[PDB]
Amino acid sequence: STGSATTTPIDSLDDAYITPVQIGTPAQTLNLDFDTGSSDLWVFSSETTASEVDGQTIYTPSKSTTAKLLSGATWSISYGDGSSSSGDVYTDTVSVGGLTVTGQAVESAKKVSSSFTEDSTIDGLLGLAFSTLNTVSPTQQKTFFDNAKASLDSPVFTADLGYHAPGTYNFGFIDTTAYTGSITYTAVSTKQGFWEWTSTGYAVGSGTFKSTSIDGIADTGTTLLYLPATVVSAYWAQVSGAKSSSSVGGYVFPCSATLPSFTFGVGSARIVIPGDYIDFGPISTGSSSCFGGIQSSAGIGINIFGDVALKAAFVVFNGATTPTLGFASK
Repeated sequence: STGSATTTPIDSLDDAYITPVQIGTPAQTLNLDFDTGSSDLWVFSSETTASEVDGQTIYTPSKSTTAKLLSGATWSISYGDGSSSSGDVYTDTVSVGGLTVTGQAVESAKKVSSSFTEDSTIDGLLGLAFSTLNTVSPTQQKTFFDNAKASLDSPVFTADLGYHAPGTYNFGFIDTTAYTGSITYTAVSTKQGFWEWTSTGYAVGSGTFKSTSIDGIADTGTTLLYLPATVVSAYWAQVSGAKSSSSVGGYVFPCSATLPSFTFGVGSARIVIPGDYIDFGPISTGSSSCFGGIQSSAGIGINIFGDVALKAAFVVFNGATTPTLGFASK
């Protein structure tokens, strides 16, 4: 089997991407944030504290003839940005782009933190990291991908995120028309539960490539590109007037700037992030200080190849016995 679904930016900045997901019988369609940096499929629901729901579409398990309470199971998750959610668990039928999994753990939110409530466009998350990170207790549950794998034509999914435009998540096949040149594959460590890999270096603008190993995670559920302070300083030093602002929480730059590109290495291959992808607009409405799309990972504890990086590429998440990651230009 295969599946193919369009993923759409939530706003004019590409802060996140949502993908329609069918849950239950009859189908209830929710728009979920596909997140290769976590491993829980959770939704706003009829159980979510009413004051914490503001415009989201909710899953109502009592209206699904295939929903079953997973007795005794609870979940609770905290994300890299400090947001959180928690609740109980149902199993139900879940379909993405025509690919159906029966018995999928659907984690129903009883509580969500403020940045979920305030994001009316995100109805929940669909985790695509390794199932070892799943938070369900006392019996850990499998991701949608893990459940689908055996049925897939090939045990892969691909992320093709757009720049200020829709893109595609495919399951079970590699669309050879969706990228240019060849796909370069690189080793993955699953030891921390993430799609963790090592970039071979970087360049700023038309500058020379610096060969240096940068361990990080491929994370569709994080907006920005978080890299070591040395790398980030080298990037922003090429933008007149750019500076790190403790008050704002990272590098800002004059909105009148033209940003240089940023290249990262995948083996001997190179992925180029155009300068415009690194512009996240005014820090507040009407400000001439703009927020940068490349930020320091210092104090995160890991480097993160978030959407800024991934949307410059066609990315293969290869879930074979020994997982790997592939990147192609597009």
